[PDB]
Parts: sequence; C-alpha cells; structure tokens
Amino acid sequence: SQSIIAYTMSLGAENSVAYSNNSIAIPTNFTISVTTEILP
Amino acid sequence: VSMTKTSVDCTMYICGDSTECSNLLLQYGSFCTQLNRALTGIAVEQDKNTQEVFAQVKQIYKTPPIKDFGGFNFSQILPDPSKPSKRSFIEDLLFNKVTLADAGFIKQYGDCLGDIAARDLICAQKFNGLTVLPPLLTDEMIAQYTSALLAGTITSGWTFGAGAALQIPFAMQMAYRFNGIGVTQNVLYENQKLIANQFNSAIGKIQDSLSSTASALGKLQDVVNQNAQALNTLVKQLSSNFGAISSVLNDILSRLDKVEAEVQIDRLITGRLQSLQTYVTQQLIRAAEIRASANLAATKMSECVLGQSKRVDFCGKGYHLMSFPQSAPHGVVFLHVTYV
Amino acid sequence: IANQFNSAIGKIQDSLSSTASALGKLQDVVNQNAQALNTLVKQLSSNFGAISSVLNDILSRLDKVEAEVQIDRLITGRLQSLQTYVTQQLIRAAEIRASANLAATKMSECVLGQSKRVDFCGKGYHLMSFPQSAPHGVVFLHVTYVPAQEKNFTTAPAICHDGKAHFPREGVFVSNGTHWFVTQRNFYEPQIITTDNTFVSGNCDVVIGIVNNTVYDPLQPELDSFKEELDKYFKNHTSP
Amino acid sequence: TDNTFVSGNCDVVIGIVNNTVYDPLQPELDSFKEELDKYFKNHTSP
Ligand SMILES: *[C@@H]1O[C@H](CO)[C@@H](O[C@@H]2O[C@H](CO)[C@@H](O[C@H]3O[C@H](CO)[C@@H](O)[C@H](O)[C@@H]3O)[C@H](O)[C@H]2NC(C)=O)[C@H](O)[C@H]1NC(C)=O
Ligand SMILES: *[C@@H]1O[C@H](CO[C@@H]2O[C@@H](C)[C@@H](O)[C@@H](O)[C@@H]2O)[C@@H](O[C@@H]2O[C@H](CO)[C@@H](O)[C@H](O)[C@H]2NC(C)=O)[C@H](O)[C@H]1NC(C)=O
Ligand SMILES: *[C@@H]1O[C@H](CO)[C@@H](O[C@@H]2O[C@H](CO)[C@@H](O)[C@H](O)[C@H]2NC(C)=O)[C@H](O)[C@H]1NC(C)=O
Ligand SMILES: *[C@@H]1O[C@H](CO)[C@@H](O[C@@H]2O[C@H](CO)[C@@H](O)[C@H](O)[C@H]2NC(C)=O)[C@H](O)[C@H]1NC(C)=O
Ligand SMILES: *[C@@H]1O[C@H](CO)[C@@H](O[C@@H]2O[C@H](CO)[C@@H](O)[C@H](O)[C@H]2NC(C)=O)[C@H](O)[C@H]1NC(C)=O
Ligand SMILES: *[C@@H]1O[C@H](CO)[C@@H](O[C@@H]2O[C@H](CO)[C@@H](O)[C@H](O)[C@H]2NC(C)=O)[C@H](O)[C@H]1NC(C)=O
Ligand SMILES: *[C@@H]1O[C@H](CO)[C@@H](O[C@@H]2O[C@H](CO)[C@@H](O)[C@H](O)[C@H]2NC(C)=O)[C@H](O)[C@H]1NC(C)=O
Ligand SMILES: *[C@@H]1O[C@H](CO)[C@@H](O)[C@H](O)[C@H]1NC(C)=O
Ligand SMILES: *[C@@H]1O[C@H](CO)[C@@H](O)[C@H](O)[C@H]1NC(C)=O
Ligand SMILES: *[C@@H]1O[C@H](CO)[C@@H](O)[C@H](O)[C@H]1NC(C)=O
Ligand SMILES: *[C@@H]1O[C@H](CO)[C@@H](O)[C@H](O)[C@H]1NC(C)=O
Repeated sequence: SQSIIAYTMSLGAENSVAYSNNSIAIPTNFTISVTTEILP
Repeated sequence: VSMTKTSVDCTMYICGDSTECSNLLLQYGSFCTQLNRALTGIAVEQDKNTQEVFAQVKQIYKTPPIKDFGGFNFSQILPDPSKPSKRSFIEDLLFNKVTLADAGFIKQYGDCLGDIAARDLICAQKFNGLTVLPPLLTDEMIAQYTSALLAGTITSGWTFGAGAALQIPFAMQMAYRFNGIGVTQNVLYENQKLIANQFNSAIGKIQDSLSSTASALGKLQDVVNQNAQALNTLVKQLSSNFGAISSVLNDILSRLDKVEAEVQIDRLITGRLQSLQTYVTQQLIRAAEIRASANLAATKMSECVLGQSKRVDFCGKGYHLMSFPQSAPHGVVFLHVTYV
Repeated sequence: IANQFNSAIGKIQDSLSSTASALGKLQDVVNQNAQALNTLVKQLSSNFGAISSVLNDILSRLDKVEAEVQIDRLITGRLQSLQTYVTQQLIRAAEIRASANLAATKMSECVLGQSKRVDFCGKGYHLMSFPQSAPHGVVFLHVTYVPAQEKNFTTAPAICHDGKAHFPREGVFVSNGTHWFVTQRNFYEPQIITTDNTFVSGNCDVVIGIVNNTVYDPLQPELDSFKEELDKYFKNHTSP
Repeated sequence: TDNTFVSGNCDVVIGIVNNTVYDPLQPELDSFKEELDKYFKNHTSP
C-alpha cells in the first residue's frame, strides 16, 4: 500500500501573529538548548 | 543568491545524433560523467544557497489584517493579495528590472520551432544538448518566505529568530531598536510622527528610485549576463573546425569512410571536449562566487533581518535599526533602515 | 538551568548514537576526495585513441617510430586527466578554506567569547559553545537560552503620574489587567513601577498611547516615616 | 548625583572643570527642614 507521491512542498506551519498596538508577549520561563553544528 | 541550473548532455553536445562519434567518445572514458556530475554539484547547491538565505523560518508568519503599526507604512513592502503571484509592490519592481532567460518552465516545440526557433538562442542551446533546470523554490515560494520574514519582523521584532514569535507594538519595538543604537527610548516616543513620516518618505524614495533608473539591479543582471554569455560561447564552440575538414559532424560522415572519418571526428571530440571542460571549470569557479554571495546574504538575513546589528556599516551605512528582505530574480534585496 | 544543560547534552549523545546522516557534511568531504582519486585511477584504463590503455603493451609490440604515435595519445589524455583533477582539487580546497575560516571565526566568537550576532552560534540567544573534534572537521555544541512559556500582557510606551511622562530604565511596562508593572524584556519578572525603575522626559501630551498610573517614590515613605518620628517628638515635648 | 558617578579627586583627571553637581535628595530634605522649622515656630506659642 506504499507508493511514490508527488506534491507542492509546504514551506512551514502557518501562524497569524496575535499583534495589537498595546499587546506584548513575555516569556515566563525558558529552555536551555544545546545544538550541534558540524563544519569541515 | 543563486544562478541558472545548467545540465549538459555531453554526448549530444560533442556527438549530436551520431553513433560513430559516440563510439569514439567512449575512448576518453569517464569525462562525460565527470562533467555531468560536476554540473549536478552546481545545480544541487543553487537550491542550498536559496534555502540557506530565505528558509530561516520553519513557520510562515502572517500579518494582522489591520495595520496599527503606529504610523509606519509597510504596505509598499508587504504582499499585494490582488496579484496572481502574491509578491509585494517593491518586489514587483525588482522582478521587472532583471530580465531572466529560460527559468526551466516547459517547452512544447510549437514555440521552439517555426517563428520562435529562428531568433531564439535558447532553442539553439537546447538542440545541442545544453539544458537549463528550474529552481526548487518557485518565485511564489520565495515571496512566501520573504512575506514570513517581513510579517515576523514588523509584528514580532527579533524575537521570532531566538524562539517562538512574541508580539510587540511596532513603536515599542522601535524603542528597543533606539536603545540598541545607544539612543534613549523617549527620543522615539517624543518624535514618533516624525520617525514614521521619515520612514514612509524613505520607502517612497525606494519606489521612485527603482521606478526611475535602468541600472539599479546591476549586481543581478551581471549574473544572468554571465550565464547567458557562457552558454552562447559554448554554443559557438560547435561552429569551429579544430583542424577538421568541417565543423559539421554529418559533413564528415557523409564524405569520409570508417577510417578517414576517425582522424577528423577525434579532432572535433578533442576540441569540443576541451570546450565543455572550459565551460564547467568557469561555472565551478563562478558558482564559488555566488556561494560566497549567498553565504553573505544568509548572514545579512540572520543578523540584519532576524536581529539588529551592532556591526558598523554591515547593514547599510549608519546606525542600524532593522532590515526588510525583498526577493529578486536569482538574488535578495535588503531594505536597511538606519538612524543617521 | 544545570538540569536543562545536563539533559540537553544527554540528547547530543542519544542523537549521535541514533541517526546516520547527521555528520553528512564531513562524510560528503571524504566521499568527494575519495571519488576524485577513484575517478583519476579509473581514467588510466582509457585508450584515448591508442591501441591500448596499457603502456607496456604498446612497448611490447611497437618499435620507437610507431610507439611514439601511441604513447603521446596516452600522455595527452592522462595529462588532461591530472590537470582536471588538480583543477577540481584547487576549486574544492577553496570550499574547505572558506569553511575552515568560518570554523575559526566560530571558535574565536562562539568558544572564546559570547556572540551577540543573531543565529551565528545556533538558533537562540547565545550563552556559550564547546568545541569537539571530528575527522577532517570540528563540531560546535552551541548552548543557547531559548524563551519558552510566553503569556500575553497589555503594555504601554510610558506612564503618566505627575503631568510628567515616565519610561523604563531597562525593561518594558506591562499590566496583568488591574495593576501596572515594569519587567525585563526577555523574562517575566514583574516589579512595582518606581522612580528607580524609570526615567522621566517631558509631559504626557507628546507621547502616543501613554497611560495613567502611580509611580512609587521609595524615598517618600522613608521621609514620611521620618515625619511621624518628627511629629511624635513634637507631641511628647508639649508635656513638661 | 543620579546622572553621574564619583571616583577620586580633581588632581588626577587632565582637563577636569569646576561646576556644582545637583543632589536631588538635598532640596527634598531642605523643604523637610522648613517642615521641621515651622513646627518649632508654632511650638513657641503653647
Ligand atoms: C495583578 O497583580 C497584583 C499583584 O500580584 C494582584 O493584586 C494582589 O492580589 C493579592 C491576592 O491574590 C493580594 O494579596 C493580599 O490580599 C489581602 C490584602 O488585604 C491580604 O489579606 C492577603 O494576606 C494578601 O497579603 C495583594 O494585596 C494584591 N496586590 C496589590 C498591589 O493590590 C492582582 O490581583 C492581579 N490582577 C489580575 C487581573 O490578575
Ligand atoms: C495571545 O493572545 C492572542 C489574542 O489576544 C487575546 O485574544 C483574546 C482571546 C483575549 O485573551 C484577549 O484578552 C487578548 O486580546 C491569541 O490569539 C488567539 O488564538 C486563538 C487560538 O489559540 C484564535 O482562535 C483567536 O482567533 C486568536 N485571537 C486573536 C485576537 O488573534 C493567542 O492565541 C494568545 N496566545 C496564547 C499563548 O495565549
Ligand atoms: C520552567 O520550565 C521547567 C521545564 O523546563 C519546569 O520544570 C519542570 O517542573 C515540573 C513541575 O512543575 C516537573 O514535573 C518537571 O520534571 C520539571 N522539569 C525539570 C527539567 O526539572 C519549571 O518548573 C518551570 N518553572 C516555572 C516557574 O514555571
Ligand atoms: C500607506 O501608504 C499607501 C500608499 O503607499 C496608502 O495607500 C493609498 O491610499 C490612498 C487613499 O486611500 C489611495 O488613493 C491610494 O491608491 C493607495 N495606494 C495603494 C498602492 O493602495 C495607505 O492608505 C497608507 N496607509 C496609511 C495608514 O496611511
Ligand atoms: C501541452 O499541450 C496542450 C495541447 O495538447 C496545451 O493545451 C492547449 O493550451 C492552449 C492555451 O491555453 C489552448 O488554447 C489549447 O486549446 C489547448 N489544447 C489542448 C489539447 O489542451 C497545453 O497548454 C500544453 N502545456 C504546456 C505546459 O505547454
Ligand atoms: C490621565 O489623567 C489626567 C489628569 O487626571 C486626565 O486629564 C484630565 O481629563 C479630564 C477629562 O477631560 C479633564 O476634566 C481634566 O482637567 C484633565 N486633567 C489633565 C491634567 O489633563 C487624562 O484624561 C487621563 N488619561 C487617561 C487615559 O486616563
Ligand atoms: C576649582 O575650584 C578649586 C576650589 O575652589 C580651585 O582650587 C583653589 O585654587 C585657589 C587659587 O590657586 C587656591 O587659593 C585655593 O586654595 C584652591 N582650593 C583648593 C580646595 O585647593 C581650582 O583652582 C579651581 N579650578 C578651576 C579650573 O577653576
Ligand atoms: C489602538 O487601536 C485601537 C483599535 O484597536 C484604537 O481604538 C486606539 O485608539 C489605538 N491606540 C493607540 C495608542 O494607537
Ligand atoms: C519624652 O521625652 C523624654 C525626654 O525629655 C523621654 O525621657 C521620654 O521617654 C519621652 N516619652 C515619649 C513617650 O516620647
Ligand atoms: C587645550 O589646548 C589649549 C591650547 O589650544 C591649552 O592652553 C590647554 O591647556 C589645553 N587643555 C587641556 C585640558 O589639554
Ligand atoms: C499650630 O498648630 C495648631 C494645632 O495645634 C494649628 O491649628 C495651627 O494652624 C498651627 N499654626 C502654625 C503657624 O503652624
């Protein structure tokens, strides 16, 4: 039941930003993340 | 940011439709594969360069429908929903100042033969095995990434690069941007009408300049011109003798036998093969120039658009506030806002 | 913060233990240099129009005057093979020098420093990085503060208190819905709006979107408690 | 005294000039000296 499919690629999840002339979002908490980057 | 993706049918370039020449060409071995592998390595990375520059958000931010940005009028650089491709007004100027040749997008002979075979250099390139492929991202997909980066920048400031997008009022973002350049944040709030009018007037001068001059995108037209001149030079190298009785492969095989032709055809293979080697050497060297430009453009995207840059004269001449990306044919355009 | 770094380093081990394609940037550079030597070796098998690809089989069959017409083909084709290889390697080497110069810039600016350059040292606000060697390369373990649990707040550019307009020294103003606070921009830690948290410039009328609140002067109850110290000393000395 | 910080004395800083750094606490206490003095002048009465 597996087959090769062809599609127009998605660019990313759509997000309307909840902007208003007096609304701010501030982080009540954080994540420390470690990301590996590999260079020749 | 990128350049045209050529792929060259090395046996049809050297030996167009001939068996005798294809059986002679085999005696040079790996060369036609080495050329196609090398050109595939250039064609594969034009999509790397365009992806590294534009695909710096995995989330397509959409603007609010209401434009309460505190006087700053991005309607000139934001998408126009009325258009069949949803690019902005300044992008529709940039897309007309650079005149592309063959975006890869389908040929059906009716246009490549008859009235359109004659003048059209692109059919002469194709009929000798020289083929141009389409980019992975269409001009509509590049406009959607540019739209996400801009809709992110105006609504969210730098915060959409560092993590999840956090909304902040635009005149409140500009107060952070003023503290960035060591100016106190009240110097915005006590002058906000003036700062908005100066921004709107300065974008008015971007529209006017791009609408007026014939030469502004010269850095991009000079890439289209170099690719088109290199394919035209590669086509003209088919008209040379290299010391054979004719340049034309069928004029040898319709005049000379299975042993006089081998002495002639091997000249044309030697000179044609050196012509492909010279082309792919130039195109590999060239592709390193475009790579270096794309890695710079991805850095100006990362540091001027997703951020604010304390690096002097990196993001235009002045104290950097912010930048807006705009796409162009085979490139990117930054509108760098600066306090002077 | 220590538990999150220790947990995130534990995911570096698990990722490198699990997935095949991650170090693809280094393996692709081995595979190009090996494929180029293997292509250069396979090109010795080519005739280039001589009677053999094998140089000693020409010299085993032809005399000097007939052999040099064959050997010269092989010289011409094999010297074109080396010039092609050395051209490919001279072009390639500039890809690796540009990457070595980037890795040297990431060493200086991400390892020996802290980078304010956005997304240079991984997606986040850079805290630090650690170098790790890899075959023909380097791996940087970029540590970044990423903001996580954001809640929306009402905000204002300025506060009015005394006809004067007040602005954050460092931070931004926010309201929970009933009370106004000042807070640092990158972590919600709310504080009472005071004359120590805020600087003054001009009157209310010039600021777009300014709001009314009451800015605490922490000197005032420290003097008003001194007024009750003064006034009780006054009432007592009425008595004698 | 809120705009500026102090360090050492005049003899070391090449090109230092004379002026008078306002202390915004000082007249807020001198007006408290008048709030003090008026109560003493009233207390001469009873
Ligand atoms: C906005 O934030 C305000 C500060 O956190 C908050 O007001 C505070 O509410 C608490 C109760 O949740 C009060 O706590 C005191 O309540 C009485 C006061 O007489 C005492 O019996 C208790 O022991 C306790 O000390 C705080 O006094 C009060 N703070 C202030 C400055 O009034 C608001 O409720 C928050 N509003 C929203 C919309 O969330
Ligand atoms: C942050 O807020 C936006 C909208 O602002 C609030 O919207 C109301 C619901 C109310 O809380 C008001 O006091 C604020 O003005 C949120 O955007 C909403 O997202 C939902 C889906 O989650 C969507 O159905 C609504 O249409 C959106 N509303 C608007 C006006 O855009 C956003 O989700 C909030 N984010 C978080 C994490 O709570
Ligand atoms: C901030 O987020 C962290 C997670 O990164 C929270 O830590 C977790 O807290 C819950 C209980 O609330 C535990 O069940 C988890 O095991 C904790 N995780 C870790 C890594 O210790 C933290 O409590 C949050 N802090 C605040 C103030 O919201
Ligand atoms: C932002 O600027 C644009 C022009 O660049 C304004 O749009 C114009 O508005 C007038 C008046 O309604 C129309 O007659 C023009 O035809 C509009 N031009 C375009 C291209 O749409 C827009 O109104 C400005 N926004 C604000 C808030 O002032
Ligand atoms: C592929 O060929 C078909 C013809 O078979 C093209 O379809 C024609 O398109 C024109 C323009 O819209 C119409 O006027 C014709 O009547 C169509 N004919 C048919 C049979 O469909 C089609 O446009 C071609 N596609 C490409 C990409 O070249
Ligand atoms: C902030 O406070 C000021 C002063 O209390 C308000 O201004 C007053 O507005 C009323 C109604 O128009 C007038 O009758 C007063 O004479 C005004 N006084 C001053 C000093 O302006 C102002 O309206 C308040 N603003 C908000 C948003 O609440
Ligand atoms: C700044 O003020 C100080 C003090 O008023 C000056 O120093 C005085 O100079 C005079 C003249 O030489 C002496 O008679 C005083 O005894 C000095 N006072 C002290 C405390 O040393 C100083 O000259 C002034 N400098 C300038 C540039 O005006
Ligand atoms: C903000 O926008 C609202 C409409 O959503 C409007 O009523 C208000 O006057 C605006 N205020 C400022 C300070 O721009
Ligand atoms: C009043 O002042 C006298 C000093 O004259 C002191 O001894 C006494 O404790 C004071 N009492 C009060 C209630 O202040
Ligand atoms: C500055 O230069 C003038 C001469 O133009 C000299 O008299 C004066 O003493 C100098 N002052 C300082 C602080 O160097
Ligand atoms: C003095 O104090 C009395 C109360 O004991 C008060 O009524 C009066 O107004 C005060 N007068 C002055 C000059 O302080």
